[PDB]
Order: sequence, then C-alpha cells, then structure tokens
Amino acid sequence: MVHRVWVETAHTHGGEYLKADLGYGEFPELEPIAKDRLHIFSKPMQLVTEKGKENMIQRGTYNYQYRSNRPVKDGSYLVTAEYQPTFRSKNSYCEQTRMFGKNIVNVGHESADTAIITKPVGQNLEIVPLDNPANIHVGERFKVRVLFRGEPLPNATVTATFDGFDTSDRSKTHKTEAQAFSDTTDGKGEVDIIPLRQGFWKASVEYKADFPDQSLCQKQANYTTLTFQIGH
Amino acid sequence: MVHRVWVETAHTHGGEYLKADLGYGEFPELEPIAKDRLHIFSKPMQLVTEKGKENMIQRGTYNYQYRSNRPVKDGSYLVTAEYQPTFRSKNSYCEQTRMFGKNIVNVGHESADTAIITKPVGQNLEIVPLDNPANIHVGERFKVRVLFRGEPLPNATVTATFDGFDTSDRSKTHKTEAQAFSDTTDGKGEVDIIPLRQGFWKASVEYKADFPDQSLCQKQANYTTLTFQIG
Ligand SMILES: [Zn+2]
Ligand SMILES: [Zn+2]
Repeated sequence: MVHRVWVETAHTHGGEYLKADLGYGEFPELEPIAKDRLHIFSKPMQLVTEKGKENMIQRGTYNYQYRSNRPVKDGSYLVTAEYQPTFRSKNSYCEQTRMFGKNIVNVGHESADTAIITKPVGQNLEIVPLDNPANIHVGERFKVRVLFRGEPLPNATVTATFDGFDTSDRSKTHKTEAQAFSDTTDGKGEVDIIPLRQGFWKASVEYKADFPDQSLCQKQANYTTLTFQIGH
Repeated sequence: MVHRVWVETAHTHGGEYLKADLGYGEFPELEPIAKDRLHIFSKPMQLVTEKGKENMIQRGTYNYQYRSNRPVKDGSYLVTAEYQPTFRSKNSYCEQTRMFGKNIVNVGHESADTAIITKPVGQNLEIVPLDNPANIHVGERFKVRVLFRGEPLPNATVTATFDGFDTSDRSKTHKTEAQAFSDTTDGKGEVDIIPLRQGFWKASVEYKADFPDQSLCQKQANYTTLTFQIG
C-alpha cells in the first residue's frame, strides 16, 4: 500500500479546543504512525489563524491525535501536516519524497471566511482554496489553485473523492481508490472541483520533478492533499 | 482544442432505422468533420450485432450522421468508430495517433443483453463492458475491462463524465472536460465505474507506448472512449 498524508478535523464550535487527526495511510482510515515512521513526522501539525502558524499539541489515545493549544474562536482556519523529506534509492538514482496535507476547518455553523484559508502557507506543493467550501452546494464549482515552489502549476491533475464513495470489499489488500472528480489545472494553476455529494472530501495532486541540487539528489516526488466538508 | 472521438446513438425502438453520430471534438457537442480532417475518417462507423460487424451508411444532414443498412431488431449492440492512424512530428520524433469510440446501444426497452456488447471488437485500445449499463443504477458499479493490443492493460487510468456535468467554456480554453469519475485498472485490466448521476456517460482511457516498428515511427498515442446511458 502506498501511504499518503491527509488531515481530518472534528466538528468544532467557538470556545472549545480544536481536535485534529494526522492521516498517514489510505484515506479515510486513520492509523497510528508506526515505530519506524515516527522520524518522518518529526514536526507537529500546525494551526493557521489570523496570527499565523502555531504548533498543535499531540494529545490523545493515539499518536496521530492533536489539539489546539488554546480554545479557538469562530472563524475559518487551516490545519496543515507534513511528511518530512525522505531519500530513497530507485532504478539507480536518489529520490526525495515529500507529502503535504491541509484541512479547511470552519469553527461555527455560519463561518465562511476566506481571509486565512486563501493565503498560501508555503507547502512545496500546495492546494490553495480560492473560496470557502461552506458556500459550495452539490453540483456547484469550488475553485482551487495549485502551487509548486510558490508558482502556479499548470496542467496538473487534481482528483477528488469523499469518505464513503468507494467502500465495497475494502481490506488491507484491496482497492477503494476511486475518485468522484478529476480535472487538470489551467495556465493560472486553477481548477474547479465539482462535488456531486455532500460529505468529507479529499482533493489530491502529485508532482514529480527534478531535485534542485543535482549534486545531492536527482528526483523529487510530491503528494499533496486538501480536505474539506461539503454540506452541513 | 484537443479533439477526441466518441459515438452517440439516438433512441431506437426495434424495427426502425438506427441513427448514430460520430463525435469528433469536445464532448458532448457534435460538429461537422472539417475538410482537412475527412481523410482521417476514411472508413464508416460499424454496427456490431449477432451477424458480426457491418458497415453503416453516411446518411443525413451533417457528415457525422450515420444510418444503419437495414432496420434493427430488439437487442444490445455496439456502434464503433475509428480515427484512422495519423503521423506527426513532436519534440524530434514521430508519433502515430489512433482513436476509437464505442457506444452501447439498447434497441427496445427492457433489452439488456450481454452477449454481443461484452465481446471485444478488436480495437488497438479498447474498453470492453463486462455488463449491460441498463442494469446499473446510480451509485452501483459498472465493471469494464481495458485491452491494449488484445491483452488486459493494468494500472490504466479510466475516467468518466456525463453530458451536463461540466457546462463551461465555448472556445476560450478548449481544455478537456472535467470528469465525474477516475480510477485505475487492476491486474486483470478491470475497473468499476461508479456513476453518481443519470444521463449520457462517456468513459475514457488513453495509452501512450512505443511504436511496434521502430524503423518507421517512434511513439504511438491511443485515445479510446465508451459511451452509454445510465438511468
Ligand atoms: Zn454543531
Ligand atoms: Zn422509448
């Protein structure tokens, strides 16, 4: 199984702590980070608000569970997670792998702000929402932009699925990778996700390129995810 | 403007003439085949029934319309179309483009046969339905197989969209339409399409490989579609 990174947040109101989960594995099944993988997630997930980025605290039964340091007010925030760069041999060349996850969390039933969630956080490969998904009904268009090394990335494939779309016969050795959406970005790096069902959605984009410093490593693979809610 | 090939068939009851349409361009909008492109479609579309393959006659207002020879009996048939192989330079090297279309046509309500439609018609890249779409409701799984050069093609990306999913862009981008489904074929070349809406669906796969005879051309691109009705 190829493991990927995503973020999930609990439904949260103003005045309570924000609870979040680092998914490393096969969406949407959360799993504890294994002993031999703890070094990859050496930095905690981050909460992005008006005051910028802050670390979250790893609290809970399982090591993928985090909470905000302080109770959060009503608003629209980001929770980010990162697979720190790892190097492996392939064939024979070196490849660096990096993964990123970002969750849009609306704290409060009427929160649909865009000031925070539309600003890039600096992920090497990033999906930046250009609108708040709380305003998107089934069949409507939800515009995002893909950034690579800070610049818009054209002709990249963005796919998207939701929790419960593909469940038949899931096991440790079976499928459930079907997507309910796929399109490619334009010259501005933008693409409209069109959700056909309410629920917990995950959009995905990957980019393989040359590693910047060719004297040290040759290739670089990036896998980036954006999670959000459609409906209420 | 990309320009891909698909097939449409009008609603046909048994005993009348099966009208079909060659789509060359941006699904779902049919368009007359331009002058400088006529040589690409040198062979007419084919109707596949119990008696096998038969040519269709290019009858109608526009040059993309085709009518069956004799009227058709109730059943489940295929209508295939082909973009004949063309060569071009890229970068420098030669690439041969081939495209295929296949429509599943159910003549007569309550017809949902699997005998003809599940048989490979021999397209270089082909989507073979392993069930009749008449039995597939919204949310259910429609299994198809992808064959390249007669053999199952694993890890191939099959996408699917429907008429009305993406309603943007006249010509101010001409980009390929948004898809409402995407997944990869398994080791047997099979994949389940999960339609989330009723309507007229098109599934797509493309495979780029080395050309067989490296002394004539270097690359080969294949674009194949399968059109059908859900609900
Ligand atoms: Zn609530
Ligand atoms: Zn009728």
